[PDB]
Amino acid sequence: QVQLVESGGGLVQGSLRLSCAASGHTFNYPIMGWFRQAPGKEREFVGAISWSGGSTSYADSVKDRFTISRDNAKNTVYLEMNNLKPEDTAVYYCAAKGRYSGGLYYPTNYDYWGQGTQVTV
Amino acid sequence: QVQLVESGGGLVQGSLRLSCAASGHTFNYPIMGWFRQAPGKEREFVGAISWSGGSTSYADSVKDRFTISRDNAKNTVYLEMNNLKPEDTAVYYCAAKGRYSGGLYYPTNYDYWGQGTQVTV
Amino acid sequence: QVQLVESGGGLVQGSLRLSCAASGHTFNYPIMGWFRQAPGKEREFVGAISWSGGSTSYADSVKDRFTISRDNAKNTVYLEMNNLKPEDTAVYYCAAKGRYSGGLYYPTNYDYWGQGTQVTV
Amino acid sequence: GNMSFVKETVDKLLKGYDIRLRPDFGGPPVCVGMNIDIASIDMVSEVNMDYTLTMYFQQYWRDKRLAYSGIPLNLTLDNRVADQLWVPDTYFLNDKKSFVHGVTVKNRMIRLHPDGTVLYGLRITTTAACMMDLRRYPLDEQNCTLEIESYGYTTDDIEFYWRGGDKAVTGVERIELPQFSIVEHRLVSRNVVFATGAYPRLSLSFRLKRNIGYFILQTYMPSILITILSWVSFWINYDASAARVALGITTVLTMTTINTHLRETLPKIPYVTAIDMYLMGCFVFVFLALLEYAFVNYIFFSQPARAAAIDRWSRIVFPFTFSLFNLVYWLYYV
Amino acid sequence: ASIDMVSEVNMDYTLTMYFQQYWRDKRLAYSGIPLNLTLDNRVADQLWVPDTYFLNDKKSFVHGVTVKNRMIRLHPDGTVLYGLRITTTAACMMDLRRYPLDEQNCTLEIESYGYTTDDIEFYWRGGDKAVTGVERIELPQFSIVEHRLVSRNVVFATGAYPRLSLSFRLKRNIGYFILQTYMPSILITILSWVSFWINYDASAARVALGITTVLTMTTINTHLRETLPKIPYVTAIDMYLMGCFVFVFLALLEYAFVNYIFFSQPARAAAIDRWSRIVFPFTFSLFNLVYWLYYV
Amino acid sequence: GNMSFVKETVDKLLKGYDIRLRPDFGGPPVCVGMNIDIASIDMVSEVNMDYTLTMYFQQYWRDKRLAYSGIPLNLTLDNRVADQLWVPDTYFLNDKKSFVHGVTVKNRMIRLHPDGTVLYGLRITTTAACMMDLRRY
Ligand SMILES: *[C@@H]1O[C@H](CO)[C@@H](O[C@@H]2O[C@H](CO)[C@@H](O[C@@H]3O[C@H](CO[C@H]4O[C@H](CO)[C@@H](O)[C@H](O)[C@@H]4O)[C@@H](O)[C@H](O[C@H]4O[C@H](CO)[C@@H](O)[C@H](O)[C@@H]4O)[C@@H]3O)[C@H](O)[C@H]2NC(C)=O)[C@H](O)[C@H]1NC(C)=O
Ligand SMILES: *[C@@H]1O[C@H](CO)[C@@H](O[C@@H]2O[C@H](CO)[C@@H](O[C@@H]3O[C@H](CO[C@H]4O[C@H](CO)[C@@H](O)[C@H](O)[C@@H]4O)[C@@H](O)[C@H](O[C@H]4O[C@H](CO)[C@@H](O)[C@H](O)[C@@H]4O)[C@@H]3O)[C@H](O)[C@H]2NC(C)=O)[C@H](O)[C@H]1NC(C)=O
Ligand SMILES: *[C@@H]1O[C@H](CO)[C@@H](O[C@@H]2O[C@H](CO)[C@@H](O)[C@H](O)[C@H]2NC(C)=O)[C@H](O)[C@H]1NC(C)=O
Ligand SMILES: *[C@@H]1O[C@H](CO)[C@@H](O[C@@H]2O[C@H](CO)[C@@H](O)[C@H](O)[C@H]2NC(C)=O)[C@H](O)[C@H]1NC(C)=O
Ligand SMILES: *[C@@H]1O[C@H](CO)[C@@H](O[C@@H]2O[C@H](CO)[C@@H](O)[C@H](O)[C@H]2NC(C)=O)[C@H](O)[C@H]1NC(C)=O
Ligand SMILES: CCCCCCCCCCCCCCCC
Ligand SMILES: CCCCCCCCCCCCCCCC
Ligand SMILES: *[C@@H]1O[C@H](CO)[C@@H](O)[C@H](O)[C@H]1NC(C)=O
Ligand SMILES: *[C@@H]1O[C@H](CO)[C@@H](O)[C@H](O)[C@H]1NC(C)=O
Ligand SMILES: CCCCCCCCCC
Ligand SMILES: CCCCCCCCCC
Ligand SMILES: CCCCCCCCCC
Ligand SMILES: CCCCCCCCCC
Ligand SMILES: CCCCCCCCCC
Ligand SMILES: CCCCCCCCCC
Ligand SMILES: CCCCCCCCCC
Ligand SMILES: CCCCCCCCCC
Ligand SMILES: CCCCCCCC
Ligand SMILES: CCCCCCCC
Ligand SMILES: NCCc1c[nH]cn1
Ligand SMILES: NCCc1c[nH]cn1
Ligand SMILES: [Cl-]
Ligand SMILES: [Cl-]
Ligand SMILES: [Cl-]
Repeated sequence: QVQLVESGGGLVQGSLRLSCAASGHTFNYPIMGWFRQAPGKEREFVGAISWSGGSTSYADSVKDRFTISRDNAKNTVYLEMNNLKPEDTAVYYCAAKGRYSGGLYYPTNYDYWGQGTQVTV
Repeated sequence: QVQLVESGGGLVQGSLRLSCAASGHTFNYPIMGWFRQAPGKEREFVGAISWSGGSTSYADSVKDRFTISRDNAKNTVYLEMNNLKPEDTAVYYCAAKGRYSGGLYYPTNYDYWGQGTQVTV
Repeated sequence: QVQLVESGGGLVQGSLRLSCAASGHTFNYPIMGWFRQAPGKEREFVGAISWSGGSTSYADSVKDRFTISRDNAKNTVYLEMNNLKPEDTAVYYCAAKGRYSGGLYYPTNYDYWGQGTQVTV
Repeated sequence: GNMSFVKETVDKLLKGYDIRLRPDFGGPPVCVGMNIDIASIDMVSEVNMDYTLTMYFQQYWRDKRLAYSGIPLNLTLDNRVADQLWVPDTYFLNDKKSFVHGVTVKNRMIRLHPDGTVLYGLRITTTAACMMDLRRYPLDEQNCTLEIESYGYTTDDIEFYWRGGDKAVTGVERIELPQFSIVEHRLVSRNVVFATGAYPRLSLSFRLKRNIGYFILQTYMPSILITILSWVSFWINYDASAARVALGITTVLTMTTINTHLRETLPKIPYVTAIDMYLMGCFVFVFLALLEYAFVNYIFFSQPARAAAIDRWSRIVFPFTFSLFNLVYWLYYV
Repeated sequence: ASIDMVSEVNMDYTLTMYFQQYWRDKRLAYSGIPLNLTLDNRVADQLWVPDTYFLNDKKSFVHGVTVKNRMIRLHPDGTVLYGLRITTTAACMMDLRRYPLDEQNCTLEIESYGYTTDDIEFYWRGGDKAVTGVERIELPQFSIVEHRLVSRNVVFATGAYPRLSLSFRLKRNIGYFILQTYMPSILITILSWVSFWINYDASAARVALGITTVLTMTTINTHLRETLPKIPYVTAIDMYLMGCFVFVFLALLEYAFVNYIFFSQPARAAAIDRWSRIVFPFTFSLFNLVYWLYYV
Repeated sequence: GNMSFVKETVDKLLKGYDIRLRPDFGGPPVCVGMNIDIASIDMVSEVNMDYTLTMYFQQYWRDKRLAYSGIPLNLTLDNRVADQLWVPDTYFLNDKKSFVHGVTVKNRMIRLHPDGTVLYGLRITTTAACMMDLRRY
């Protein structure tokens, strides 16, 4: 039972910092993932972070542009979206993955989905 | 070698509390079961409780109506019969099951049978 | 290397107590057996006792009549022959069995045989 | 009744039977129903973060190649026939080490039904991973799972379900762990995606509530008795320097040995547990009782009345502030 | 053959036995040979044999040197005698409330794995004489009081199965515990009383006796429970050690009371030491009388 | 869909198949592609200078003897077929003790592809040597 609230989206023309705040049984869900859904297209992996260790992974598209990390004190994960592009225009969602729930990349493996911030540039 | 005495049956039109008091080698018989036998029909599982842990199980018929629990101090188990019905009209028996004596549901697995309180509504 | 001396036989018409006193390496021979040989018939098992634990066994014929036990202080075993019968007329022998020397019942498994008290009634 | 007739029937079932091919190969997935009867949970290890389960693991599926007519019986066959049949490639994804019991024969059952339904049973002992959150230890609740999956068949070829739904798992009442009570068990079904495809998954989970009693006796009560022993110092004459410093040393060092001993029973976690918090509090109390004597020793020559007053104060304030400490601790964690 | 080990920590025991099964298979009946055929063990792989298992076993094996320790003897009417030499570690849940003055009931549960009572029935061959060698069992820490043989049917969701049970009653021998725990605890408690004969001005000496006895009694307690499973209840030996703890703790508090008053009230202080010399040994004797009557 | 047709196709693949000979024996080397999916690192021991890893170890190669036509599917076959195929002789040079998990079956997968590509998967636990420099420990 996990709750995720994300903020710091909005509209820009530039560096941005999306944040994702978790609460509840985060021990059972050691991984937080960032996905993004463009209008028409399928829901797409951006990156993921382990709460414990900060072990990070990125999609090729955002590799050496976006950076994810967290602070366990606040129970918060953040996507720092630097070097933005007009391809980076989608509803960005946050999600939690169970310990034995399969590969990082596949959104059906994730259980607890944030509301989803719309971002246009 | 276990002895079981049950009380708190009687006749009503309502909440009721049957009790089942054990004495002897209860260590070898960690499970107490409640059965009930209607006139003509076969002897039927109601529920069962472990002495140690209070791990509980119920038949579907009495699920979210009857509640069983115990106190190891008195060596006593009780069937709290709430939300009674005219189907709940039988000789209610208490019984003890050995550690390796098979499935909970089957009355032939049980060794030490109480007298059997008649209950009519 | 075990020595066995038995006494308390004699002639009677009644309760009797045969005794069997061991000396030497009794550790290697944890079991003492009582046999009896009637004139003509084969040598026959009566009972046996472990020195350590006092684990006892009897032939059916003397079951709930004779009783064997010992005291490790004196290194002594005794056959208490109560409720005697004219069938109980034989040369009674005492013997020691090695740890790995086979079944209790078989006199060829036993190594150190007492003299043998004649008993008539 | 005619054993030559049954032998003929069974020989015909296995004639041209290909063990390489699942039932309905190239068609809809084979549905495999799962039952478990729990025999025991033998051990739960915080050090190895695992538990040992023994169970009767039952799989049901239909293989139309095994359908037989003219026998109104279910055929129980000798276990060794399992080697001539297709069976599911089921495994336990979080197992560390598992075996099928082997005495006096492989603990395996095969029962055939006229429509080609196979009941396949195994008796298995598994040591399975359970990652534990020890922040509230030993007032902690753990969630230990068994993850059941198809090794090589995707959901195109195989589907799993709990046979009987929420009654598919029996014997949870048999579990007798001295140190734990089973609060709840749950059955889950889902599909899991990997790079090689989507696989059927069943999960059985337990909620295990630690029993405090062993810890009261082993750690909490000894720590409380050492802390009480430290207060004896406040009733001893302030001129008895050897006696009061001995009480101080022995209580401070005993409280260190209790701490270091405890963490040798647990995995090398980098965070503080609840019991560590209790022992650290007790340490501060016994250390302050010794510093109280150092303060008294330092001033009693020049200021014998102030020294006397500090001992008098300590006799009430140490027991009172230890009582407060215990009230706050046991409210926060219970 | 043996019971090698009994573990309170693992709640199990290790048994080695010769396990014999007898049945009739009319397919194996033979004529014109007035012998029982003992065949090489490897023929067992070409025969039907029962699917017998031990329901409370944790880990079992058939001995394998120099060959699989297995026998097959055929009889002219198709009777098979099938023998195995097995070592099994089997679960025995123990009630340790009276430990180490406890009696345990350890069982071996024998069942058909896959055949119901429609297909197979079990019996103890020879009835109450079906189990031999109970006199061979040599556990230093236990005596076998009794063994029993039971036969019943057990019902599961898949059907009714034949069951045989062999049970042992194991009475713990006290002697090891007298030497390891009880006598040391008694000697520490006696050591604590030496304080009452020491001058009340010897503060370092009397507080040292008090500390060392109190802390030694804590080390004995904590050590003991590391030999046992993590049970949430008090054992008999825990009750003894907790009593001894109260005695040695009160001997130190007696000195604290004497130290506190001997300046102002040297006669009252002297009287309390005099009283303690009789009352501690007397009340420890009473404690022991009550304890050993309740548990023996 | 026709299981007799698939049985015929698979029987033909294994007829006269020599497990002794690698694919393209006497020709260019067989290229084996490796994937690993890490399940866990259970333990790291300074005393034994080793660690325990559990993984899904995947090998991909082409064996043209296993190429099949007229079936537009990848064939997942029961694991026991691995004993009738050539597979690579891959080992872990710094392993101390390794096993393939065996319950409820050997934790092994074989998937064939129409061009003769084999996907061979194993679930392995390995204790492997790790010499440690403890000067800063
Ligand atoms: C121990 O800890 C584990 C976490 O590791 C807990 O496991 C979770 O348990 C919950 C139930 O308590 C699971 O939630 C349920 O999952 C089902 C499957 O969902 C997936 O698959 C289906 C298709 O098969 C998809 O449709 C779906 O989107 C998911 O991808 C759901 O079907 C369940 O839904 C039903 O219940 C919920 C309310 O709980 C309703 O809102 C729905 O309408 C519906 O009726 C449900 O969501 C969760 O999947 C488990 N997680 C994992 C990682 O396994 C254990 O519960 C816990 N055990 C104990 C004893 O505490
Ligand atoms: C260690 O602990 C175990 C408990 O775990 C004890 O096991 C019990 O032992 C007693 C005997 O001492 C068993 O009682 C006997 O059971 C027999 C089987 O009963 C069932 O099956 C038959 C059909 O096969 C049914 O008819 C019956 O209703 C039961 O369902 C009975 O046949 C026995 O009856 C005979 O003796 C009794 C007196 O004891 C007489 O009243 C009868 O007339 C008859 O002559 C008997 O009841 C009991 O089954 C065992 N329980 C379990 C769970 O196994 C061990 O005894 C104990 N061991 C030691 C050494 O202390
Ligand atoms: C063969 O096995 C099946 C399945 O166990 C038996 O059918 C069940 O019978 C019970 C009553 O005995 C019913 O409660 C179930 O609903 C039945 N299940 C199904 C799937 O039919 C069947 O009776 C057995 N056949 C024989 C001859 O014993
Ligand atoms: C074959 O074995 C059977 C069973 O052991 C033998 O028959 C037994 O013989 C003994 C005496 O030697 C009797 O006490 C038993 O009552 C007999 N039992 C049965 C079931 O008949 C038989 O003697 C053996 N045959 C040979 C040729 O040695
Ligand atoms: C058989 O397996 C191959 C390899 O997995 C599949 O081909 C891949 O298909 C995916 C999309 O589903 C592509 O992203 C890959 O690039 C393909 N790889 C290759 C080597 O072709 C193929 O689809 C499978 N066939 C069937 C019928 O499922
Ligand atoms: C079920 C939760 C168990 C709670 C245990 C409470 C123990 C606390 C004891 C307090 C000790 C105070 C020492 C006396 C000082 C005057
Ligand atoms: C077979 C049961 C063994 C019983 C053991 C009894 C030991 C009790 C010794 C009592 C010690 C008293 C100390 C002396 C005080 C005057
Ligand atoms: C038994 O079955 C065999 C094979 O089907 C057949 O030849 C024989 O006639 C049958 N015998 C009886 C008595 O049914
Ligand atoms: C199935 O395959 C077999 C063998 O190739 C063939 O004889 C048969 O005609 C096929 N049947 C169907 C229905 O395709
Ligand atoms: C932290 C070192 C010990 C300090 C002792 C304090 C004694 C009283 C100071 C006046
Ligand atoms: C646990 C000991 C507490 C006793 C308090 C002493 C107060 C003395 C008041 C004169
Ligand atoms: C005076 C000592 C108080 C100790 C705390 C009581 C237990 C609280 C449990 C919630
Ligand atoms: C994690 C914080 C724990 C708080 C309770 C410990 C006792 C402190 C009382 C001063
Ligand atoms: C429980 C703290 C120690 C109390 C010592 C009592 C000394 C005598 C009091 C007058
Ligand atoms: C175990 C020591 C008991 C001795 C009692 C002393 C009594 C002294 C009376 C003057
Ligand atoms: C004076 C010491 C008394 C100790 C008790 C005697 C043993 C009783 C065994 C029943
Ligand atoms: C379970 C109760 C045990 C009673 C005997 C222990 C000795 C107490 C004497 C005061
Ligand atoms: C074992 C040494 C640590 C004691 C606790 C310290 C708390 C500040
Ligand atoms: C080892 C510490 C416990 C000592 C017994 C306490 C009895 C009140
Ligand atoms: N049953 C899927 C096995 C898997 C896990 N990781 C990769 N493959
Ligand atoms: N011989 C019955 C095995 C069993 C136990 N539980 C379920 N099946
Ligand atoms: Cl394994
Ligand atoms: Cl085994
Ligand atoms: Cl190896």
